[PDB]
Amino acid sequence: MTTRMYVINTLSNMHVGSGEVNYGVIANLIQRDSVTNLPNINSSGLKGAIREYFKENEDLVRELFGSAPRDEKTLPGKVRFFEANLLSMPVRSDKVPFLMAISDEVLQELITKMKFFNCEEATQYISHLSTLLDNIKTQAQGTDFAYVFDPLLQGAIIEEVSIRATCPSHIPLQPSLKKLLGDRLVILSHKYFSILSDDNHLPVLSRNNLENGQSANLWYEQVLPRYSRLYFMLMDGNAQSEYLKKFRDTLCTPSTIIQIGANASIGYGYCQISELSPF
Amino acid sequence: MTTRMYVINTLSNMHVGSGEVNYGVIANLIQRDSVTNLPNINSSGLKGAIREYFKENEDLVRELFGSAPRDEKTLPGKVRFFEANLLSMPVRSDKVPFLMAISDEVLQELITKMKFFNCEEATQYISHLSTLLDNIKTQAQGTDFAYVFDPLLQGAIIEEVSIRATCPSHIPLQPSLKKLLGDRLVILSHKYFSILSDDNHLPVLSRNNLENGQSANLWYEQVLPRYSRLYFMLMDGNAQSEYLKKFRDTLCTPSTIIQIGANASIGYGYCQISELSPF
Amino acid sequence: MKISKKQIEYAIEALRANNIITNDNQYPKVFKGYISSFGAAVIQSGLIPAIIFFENEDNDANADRHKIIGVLKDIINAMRQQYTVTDATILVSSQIPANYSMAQYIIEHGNTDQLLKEITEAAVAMKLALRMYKSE
Amino acid sequence: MNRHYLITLTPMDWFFFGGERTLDDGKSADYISHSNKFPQQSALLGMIRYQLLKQHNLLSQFPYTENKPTEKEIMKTLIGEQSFRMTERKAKSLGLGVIKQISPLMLIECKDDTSSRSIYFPLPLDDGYKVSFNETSNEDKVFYNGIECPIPNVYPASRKFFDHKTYNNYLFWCTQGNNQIKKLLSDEIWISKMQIGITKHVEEGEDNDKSFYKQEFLQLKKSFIYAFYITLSGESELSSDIIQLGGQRSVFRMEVESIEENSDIQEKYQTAAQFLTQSDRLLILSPTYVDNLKELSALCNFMWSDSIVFRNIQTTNASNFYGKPIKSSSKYHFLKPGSVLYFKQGKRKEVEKLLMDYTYLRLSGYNIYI
Repeated sequence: MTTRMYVINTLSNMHVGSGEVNYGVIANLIQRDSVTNLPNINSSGLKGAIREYFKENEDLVRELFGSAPRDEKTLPGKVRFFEANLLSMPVRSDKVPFLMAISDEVLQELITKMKFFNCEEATQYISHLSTLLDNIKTQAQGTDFAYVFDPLLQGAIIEEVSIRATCPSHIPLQPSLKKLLGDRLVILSHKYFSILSDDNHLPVLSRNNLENGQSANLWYEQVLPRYSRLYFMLMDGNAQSEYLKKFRDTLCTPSTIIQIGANASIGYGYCQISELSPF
Repeated sequence: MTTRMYVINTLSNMHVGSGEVNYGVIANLIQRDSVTNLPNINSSGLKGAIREYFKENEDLVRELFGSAPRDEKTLPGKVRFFEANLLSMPVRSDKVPFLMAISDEVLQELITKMKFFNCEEATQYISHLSTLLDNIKTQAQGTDFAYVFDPLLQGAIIEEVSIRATCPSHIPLQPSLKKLLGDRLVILSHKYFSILSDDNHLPVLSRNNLENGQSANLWYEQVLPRYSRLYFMLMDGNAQSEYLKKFRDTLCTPSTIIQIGANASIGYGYCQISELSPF
Repeated sequence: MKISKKQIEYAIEALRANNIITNDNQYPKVFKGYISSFGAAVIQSGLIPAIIFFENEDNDANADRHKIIGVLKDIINAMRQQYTVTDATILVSSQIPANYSMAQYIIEHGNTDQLLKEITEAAVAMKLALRMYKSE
Repeated sequence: MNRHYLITLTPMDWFFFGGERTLDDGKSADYISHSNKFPQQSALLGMIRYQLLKQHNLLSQFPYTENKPTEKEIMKTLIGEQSFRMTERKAKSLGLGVIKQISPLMLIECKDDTSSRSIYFPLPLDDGYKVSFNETSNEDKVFYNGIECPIPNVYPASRKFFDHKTYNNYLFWCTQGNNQIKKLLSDEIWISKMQIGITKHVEEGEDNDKSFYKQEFLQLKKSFIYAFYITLSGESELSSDIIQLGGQRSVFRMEVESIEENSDIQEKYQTAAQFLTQSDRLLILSPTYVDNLKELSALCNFMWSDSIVFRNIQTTNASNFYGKPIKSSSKYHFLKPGSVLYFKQGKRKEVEKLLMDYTYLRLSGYNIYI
């Protein structure tokens, strides 16, 4: 009722514009965290996307997100959105189409942020995540690692950095951890995860503008690969129970799709928000 | 009603450039999926091609695709165009001129996309596709497989991957699945399809430029084989029903051919668009 | 396939080592065509047939076409060095012996996926590095 | 008898403190907002008042509801009448109920274990510079826009003179060491972020005329917290909760620690600052306001000082709280933490008396020196 974790689970390729000056080839770049240089979505972007989804519900938007711009009533929003951090990203493999890549440092940051925010039903999650991390560190013994949790997925190749994923047959992965971190999950060092999510490895697309067969303009766009998983913390202030319940149920309904990103008409940034479950 | 699946049946060899400097043999490469690395059409290219077809109907393109690049007023597009992912590809055979190749992972991705987006006729297609996939997994028992559903196609060879397709008599292929996935359909493992769809097995064509009979340049182009099939989602916003109905009628008319990609003057990328038929 | 500067330096050293670039920075003009055609031969014929064709020394070629295979082996060996040795790494950082011909090595060691990638990148580096010299 | 609490603020995200230029003023370039490193002490007061009525469940919720004549004096005995009105600076009492004393905001480094809290202070403007004032020979004076002043001589205290191309004491922060000063650069303590913000404006006929702004957000380093001391009477148990400290929904974790009631917080702050004292100086620890800086200049040989700007949001108990906020009638110029006043022979008690005559400011956490 105070702090709930939400997972984004993008269905398409996301482009959230950083709006910063460019030194390089890609004219349009995606947002990244200043400290970790990991892809992220600003709280303003999340609030805007969810507000646009709920725009037809005037009362719900007014109660949760607040007054519209250039409206004279000046109503603050009862809901505080926190920055969305990249949890899991798809990674090209050979045994399977892609792999769910979660780095040990992102797991540590998730545990730290769960402890800091005291997320709802996060005690068991923190305990089990810490057991997973401790077992991973025990197996790794300070060396770089790539750990899968399916016996079928052992020996998978991460193409970009050329590392083989081994299966630690002594570490358990609880079902709720599969539901959170993703299916076909590989755990690797942050050294490899940084390479897998830098500006040279995540997709770059060329885009054109044609005028009776004449190319008027040329530029390049970079996007976040689809099926990527991002987590953000929602602080539900002491608000109306009915509007909070309606908003939570609509967000968690599998029929909902939220567009966070730029290129809406060409299907960029459509996502499915899910809140943390028990365990 | 919002989300419908459209199948792209290419009538020619398609080339959708990626704008990537290869520095190797194949200077001109085709676009590939961000996560699955399968050949695809970016939704920007799809939108541009379909807009170019409908450029005569200025009202329709203004209402659906939006305002022209040079326009004092800006009008966001109402229709959402999703990227066209490869569904089935023609593979060289011996008994028949070619087979329609699909991988079990492509089928899983199709089922997942229909579940997430809830296409118009999603329920029956998901049910029958899941039954087909479960039967395939039961028959294969974790091995490499190649299954054809006509008894006359038993032992048909795939030229690029020197394997012969078996006939599992227990698995039925429903006629609507035949209409969706293509006639003379072969289902094989992800390894086989990945080898069939990599850069070394896709059709690469040599081209040159002659100046008074002397060769001036020389480059290699790769193309997506003719009669390939691709699927993409179309989500309508608050689009007017009249223009939407005209759009669907003109798009799915058998007389309608759309050019997507490059090399238009040499007949590259001419396609037909059809909706998801009721099951 | 972006330009890899380290592979370009490897290609420079290997081109000088296998007596292609003369003391004056010039090379036989036909080697340009050799490097350009090797990549196409690998792609559209197979790695083993292309290597066998370019490794042959009984050829009616205007120059010593087999020097490019030696340069390729030198670039590949240089890449095997400076490989981050760890338990998870797919790449085999084992150097190709000089007595073994390149065709035999790929025949005896049947993991072509690594060899194919290394040979393709080394050929690209070859073609890009040959342009620093005069095309006599 | 009074009860004293230590309140520590931990930032849960990027924060922002507004300066004189805000994103929607009537001035020219109202799309770039820059963030002050510290909140105003009036922001601390409003924080405490808001949380106090939050615990007692007395707020304004939506219409401009009026309060019955019991909530009125319960808010009187809870917070008082007004916000931090700088008009009543010469009032020998805090104009606020329950709350009696608020220490200047402290930069605290919490590294590991219980250990200790490293209070961080701005560098005095003469860190390693020895100032050698008038060798009394009747010659070579200065006119500081005014009356006589005896020619400061600054040497590198380690000869040459003061070279201003290598002067960087205003970019440094300092803390207690084992008999030497530990110097931390300002950019290591804080991280700056510039945000691009828009209104998507999709609709049909809206005028795209103001749909672009630039916001500056600051992030404290991981092992760094804000803290201050409070004094509360008629004990209202200030509980730990999630707070707001001003600026685009800034969220902080409030931890309330109880200290011994037989302790004034002023000499606790001065004990923290004791490691920066010199007999010939007056180190300005918190922003200092004087109605006439000419008098202060006349009472010193040097003012190695800087200027800071103050503007407060003025709101009463029966205020809108949901409309345009009536900001302070006057922008006030305070000295900067780290400024030093080099008094003449004697007259130290006189400048102390001049500084301490503002009791509202001193109680609020302003005009604190060592």
